[PDB]
Amino acid sequence: RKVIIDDYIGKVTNSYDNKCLLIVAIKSYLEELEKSALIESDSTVEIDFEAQKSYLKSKGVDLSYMTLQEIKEANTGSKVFLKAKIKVLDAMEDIDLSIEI
Amino acid sequence: QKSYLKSKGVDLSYMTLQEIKEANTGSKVFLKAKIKVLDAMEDIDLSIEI
Amino acid sequence: AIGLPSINISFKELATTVKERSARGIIAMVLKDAKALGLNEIHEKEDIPVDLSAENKEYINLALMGNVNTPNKLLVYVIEGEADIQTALDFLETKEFNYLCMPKAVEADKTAIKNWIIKLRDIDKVKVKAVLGKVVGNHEGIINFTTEDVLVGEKKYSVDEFTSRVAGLIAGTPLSQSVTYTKLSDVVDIPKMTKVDAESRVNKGELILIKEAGAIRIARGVNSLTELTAEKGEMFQKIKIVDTLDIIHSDIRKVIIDDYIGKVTNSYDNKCLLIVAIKSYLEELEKSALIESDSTVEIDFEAQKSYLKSKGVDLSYMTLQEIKEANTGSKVFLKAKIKVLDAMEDIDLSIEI
Amino acid sequence: MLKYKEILETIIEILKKNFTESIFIDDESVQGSEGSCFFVSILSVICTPVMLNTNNKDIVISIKYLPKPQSKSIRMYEISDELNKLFNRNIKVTDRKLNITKLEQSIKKEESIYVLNFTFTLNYLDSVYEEDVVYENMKEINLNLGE
Amino acid sequence: MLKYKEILETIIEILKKNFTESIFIDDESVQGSEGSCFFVSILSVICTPVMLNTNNKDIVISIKYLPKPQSKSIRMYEISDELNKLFNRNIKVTDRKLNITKLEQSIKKEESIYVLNFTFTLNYLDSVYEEDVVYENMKEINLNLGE
Amino acid sequence: RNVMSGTWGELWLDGNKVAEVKKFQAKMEFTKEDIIIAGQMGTDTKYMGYKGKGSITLYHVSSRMHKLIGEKIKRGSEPRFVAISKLNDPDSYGAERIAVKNIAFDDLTLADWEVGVKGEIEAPFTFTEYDFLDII
Amino acid sequence: RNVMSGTWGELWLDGNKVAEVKKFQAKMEFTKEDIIIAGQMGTDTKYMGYKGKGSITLYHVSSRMHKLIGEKIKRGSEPRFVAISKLNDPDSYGAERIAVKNIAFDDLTLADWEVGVKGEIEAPFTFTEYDFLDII
Amino acid sequence: RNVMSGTWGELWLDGNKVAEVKKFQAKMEFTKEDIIIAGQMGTDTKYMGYKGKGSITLYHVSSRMHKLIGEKIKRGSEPRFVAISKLNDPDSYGAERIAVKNIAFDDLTLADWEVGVKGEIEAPFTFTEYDFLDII
Amino acid sequence: NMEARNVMSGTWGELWLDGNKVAEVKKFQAKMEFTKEDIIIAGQMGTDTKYMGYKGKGSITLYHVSSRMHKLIGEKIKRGSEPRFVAISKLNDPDSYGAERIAVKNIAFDDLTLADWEVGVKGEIEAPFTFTEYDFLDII
Repeated sequence: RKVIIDDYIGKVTNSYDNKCLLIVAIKSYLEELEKSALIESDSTVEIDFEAQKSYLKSKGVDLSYMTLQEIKEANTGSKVFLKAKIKVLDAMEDIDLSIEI
Repeated sequence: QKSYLKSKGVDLSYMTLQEIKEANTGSKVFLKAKIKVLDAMEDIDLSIEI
Repeated sequence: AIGLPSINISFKELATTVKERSARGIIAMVLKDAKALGLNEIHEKEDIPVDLSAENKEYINLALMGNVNTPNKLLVYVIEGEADIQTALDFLETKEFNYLCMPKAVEADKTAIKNWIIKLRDIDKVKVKAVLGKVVGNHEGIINFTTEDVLVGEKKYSVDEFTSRVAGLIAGTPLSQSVTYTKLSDVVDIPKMTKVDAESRVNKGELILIKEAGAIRIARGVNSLTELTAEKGEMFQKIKIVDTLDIIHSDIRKVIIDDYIGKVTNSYDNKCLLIVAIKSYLEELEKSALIESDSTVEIDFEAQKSYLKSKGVDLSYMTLQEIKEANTGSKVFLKAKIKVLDAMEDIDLSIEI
Repeated sequence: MLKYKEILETIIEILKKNFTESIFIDDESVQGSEGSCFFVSILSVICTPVMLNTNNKDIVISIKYLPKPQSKSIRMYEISDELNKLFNRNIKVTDRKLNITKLEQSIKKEESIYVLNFTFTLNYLDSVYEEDVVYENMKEINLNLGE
Repeated sequence: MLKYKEILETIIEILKKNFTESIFIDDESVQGSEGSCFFVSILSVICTPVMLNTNNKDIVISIKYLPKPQSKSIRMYEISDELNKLFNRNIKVTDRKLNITKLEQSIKKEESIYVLNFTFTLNYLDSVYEEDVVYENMKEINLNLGE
Repeated sequence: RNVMSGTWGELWLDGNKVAEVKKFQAKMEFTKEDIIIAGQMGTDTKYMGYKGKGSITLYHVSSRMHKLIGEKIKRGSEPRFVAISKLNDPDSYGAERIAVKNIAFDDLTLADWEVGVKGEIEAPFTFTEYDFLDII
Repeated sequence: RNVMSGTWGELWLDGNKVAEVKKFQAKMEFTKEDIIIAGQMGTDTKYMGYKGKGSITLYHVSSRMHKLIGEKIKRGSEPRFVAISKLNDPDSYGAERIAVKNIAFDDLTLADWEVGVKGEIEAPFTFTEYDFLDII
Repeated sequence: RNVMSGTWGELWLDGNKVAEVKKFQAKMEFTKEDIIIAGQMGTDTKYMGYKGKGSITLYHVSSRMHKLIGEKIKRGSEPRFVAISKLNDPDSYGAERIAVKNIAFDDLTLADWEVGVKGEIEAPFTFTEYDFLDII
Repeated sequence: NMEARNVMSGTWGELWLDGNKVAEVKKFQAKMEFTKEDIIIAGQMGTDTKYMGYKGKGSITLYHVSSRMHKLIGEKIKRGSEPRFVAISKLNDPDSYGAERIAVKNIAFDDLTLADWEVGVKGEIEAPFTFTEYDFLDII
């Protein structure tokens, strides 16, 4: 929240390239957090296609003609939608050990 | 252009679209442009799955 | 409209990604006693209301254990000792359930229970099953079971109270396998009865308990549907097949009532889309090997022909394709043919020296 | 669709504007007329299906000039050269310009007189659009499992 | 099979529903009629064997309009444009929809009058199925060994 | 029962109905290899795979084919399409539908015309796999 | 005695009568190798084997050819068929029957149609061995 | 709505209107390479590029084609041209314009004539890139 | 997973030699050959090998648009001072997963082609080289 408010709000236009740059910055921050062993580096950040489709259908345009890849690149006005998945690590608390005599 | 031609009394109740687009307007020329203006990012939504 | 700029971050658990559709395992039981009036759903064994009587507690205990897995959901209705037969049933109608057992199994209750089961299963298109001791009605919904003077746990149990344990045994078993020829260890002793008697009873009457080899086990556990019709066929007599069919029917009813009623106009294209959706659902059911893979669904020609005949179209001569795409109107008629896999029960093997 | 009467009336209107002589469609008028008169009719129509909904149509249109005084033969060539200008490329009916693929004329001897026959062919695509019916909403949709 | 009378009666029924003028099949009626009347007949039928059991049949059907007052020539074009709608793609007889491959019409001079001739072609496959005879069961079956 | 005519042919390309269409064709060629077995004069063959081919012919009513691929081809990204063909003859017994998937076009026709001739455009293509619907 | 006409042709494929059929053809090509013998201008040839070829043409009444091989081909298992052709002309002296065995098809036609043209389907094939019945 | 006829064809070559013209044609062939993937019977293809081809046919009214390239070819310098084709049918919905750029001609016809036959000249060519104007 | 479009195409390759872009490039190739010695161990039939070093080889092919190759080394070869160069190759196919960029360092050329022309034949130049060091950048 602090990074977004300080840098990316109101200073740059809303375009596909700017969305890609914001995604790259968020991914870089997650990579930075990874080295502290808090979370895993497999986390990915990508455009939320469902939210964009909902926004366009709320506008009312007909998206049948445009290709599926084109819909992601379509203009979204002021709004920006993102989707990410992460995994949170924890300390070992329960241990099971079996030995065969 | 359709409104202007209607004002002139052409009476284009039936007329081809291409002929209207190339009709004899006269002194004036009418144009229409559709453009999209980029807006600075103001609202951002992000969802994370644990 | 325009509001203050805002940034929101959301964290949520991974989706379970299971549709779950209609409930698969759920039991209903009615018993008459003074205390604890009304429904008391039992989540697990540890919490049992103390106001229940000792005999009712033993009936709960009989209904508790499942054949392979513990029951998913147990719904218990408490009816007064003198209370009318009818009211409990009507109240249960609101709730959804899969199996019903009445441990008293009084001869008065059997007729009303049978008639009510038939009325839901035919008139209201609600697939439910009830287990009773000496009922002779051979409808596919009715399950009938008979075994005399069973002694379990150094105490004697009657047939009627043991029907509760039988119903719990049936409900515990998963859909993939069948209750046919399974071993239950709680029943220490059974009345002696020969193999020929068991065959004579099973071929016509109710499913019964037999003893063979190491342990006492179920003997060809099947619903009793002795009458035969061309439409129902022989496969309807087996309990697993009809249970799977009922699950499919209830689930497809839920899926239909969710989206494809009143929302969109009915046309031949809409009917094709509906058929495609049902086909995808059947393929997903096949993926778990509940049914056969190559099931097909198509428009019911006979039902539509009857409906058009009722409307006075007078299609003495008419093209088949035109009938299949005719103007039905408000209703849509469909017919599906599927094959239900049955657990192996009889094996033949020959060896040459 | 595009009715034939509209095309015929358009051609009659053009010929009425350009030429002073009367124009007739039926045979009794051309027999009864005391002077030279035109004759206009549709000769042949061939329809061929080229699409699920559209048809390809060819129309052949015949224009005849019958000089009754019969001493005005040079007027026939005058009328031919005048006619050639009006039907150069296409004609406009119900605002649908129909291409004129070919122009053919010939002077032959009919009965005891010489007449001028002028023909041209039109080509265009015309289609039928069937009515759309409104369907009820679907409710109480039941299925039976015969097997 | 598919009798020709059924097709002819279906066409007569359609024309009777749509048009008020009488429809005749024989020549004496069209000569005796005092007003304009239709004439309907089957022109030609060509049968070609394409299978062991089926045949390919082409039927050409002719419809004529004969205006007797002869001052109603515009009514001819009206009737032509009305006719064009009824026979767009196929006609339905004994519930077997027969494709219409082509539509052709022409206006020619016959005798001292002008008449309208309207034709179309139907195409369908028709087959004959021979009777099946029941055979006795076989008994006392003997063989001789000449060599 | 009659042989189904080609007049009643409908084609959907990428979910959009292709109103103007003249011919459609999809075909499947198997690749066979000659194998000679000792002691047998007959020469048997082994099946090794298949390749898909087909073509579409349509009138030049609009610049439909340009919008799909013209811009993408120059950039170097190849688009893949899905087509459905339905053939429903009222005389015939029933109607069949074919889903031809992963279609790649062989050529693009920018412009072609001749004096006195109606515009006609044809485009060959290749496909990998198919799915079958509404058997007859 | 008259030359037997092709109208009276019947074909059974895998025990099912093929009611719709236009042409049938089976043929046998021998493989010959040129050998030059010293002292002889004539060039004699040696017989090395044979290969079988043929084709069937039928009207597109039903999707008969799909059900046989369409699903199996994609899975990678090739099916082999047996065909019987009987030609019985009432004018001719007699009737002959041919049993062509181990048939493998070269192609599969998913869909083909054109406006104003009845559907027609043809399918080449190859075979290894044959058996002969009811000689003339 | 009607199919656009080829009669209403206009062609501008290097900014000069070509009054005499019979046919125009521009086309694009894609180069595909067969690729076999393990475990899949279907044979998929990869797009590797395209090549442009076309031809022009016109009556031999003047020695137009000589003045452009005849002197330059012998000297060894190859000229490249730009052509624009516009097809505007009054019956059709609209008019489309194509800008074909970097045109190189394949041949030059110095003289060709036959007794009783009007002179006719045709010239194939190849092009690299195109730009599109006035979509339909 | 695998799809035919993902296979990279050589049309999209590009090359920088000594920091300058070479537009008229046809093909680029770099390889590393490992030196191994046969070693036989007592009691084992299978012959094993020991890895001892590597040697790098490659070649560049390009159209004869300009006399680029002369200006680099022509005089220095006569003078007796051997130059060394650094080359960067980037392959970027839009259908592929991503671009890859490998830098090859310490390049020494094998030969110089002063003139190679034949009538009716377009000019081409090919130069093989040997390298010693390399680094990885933006590999998939």
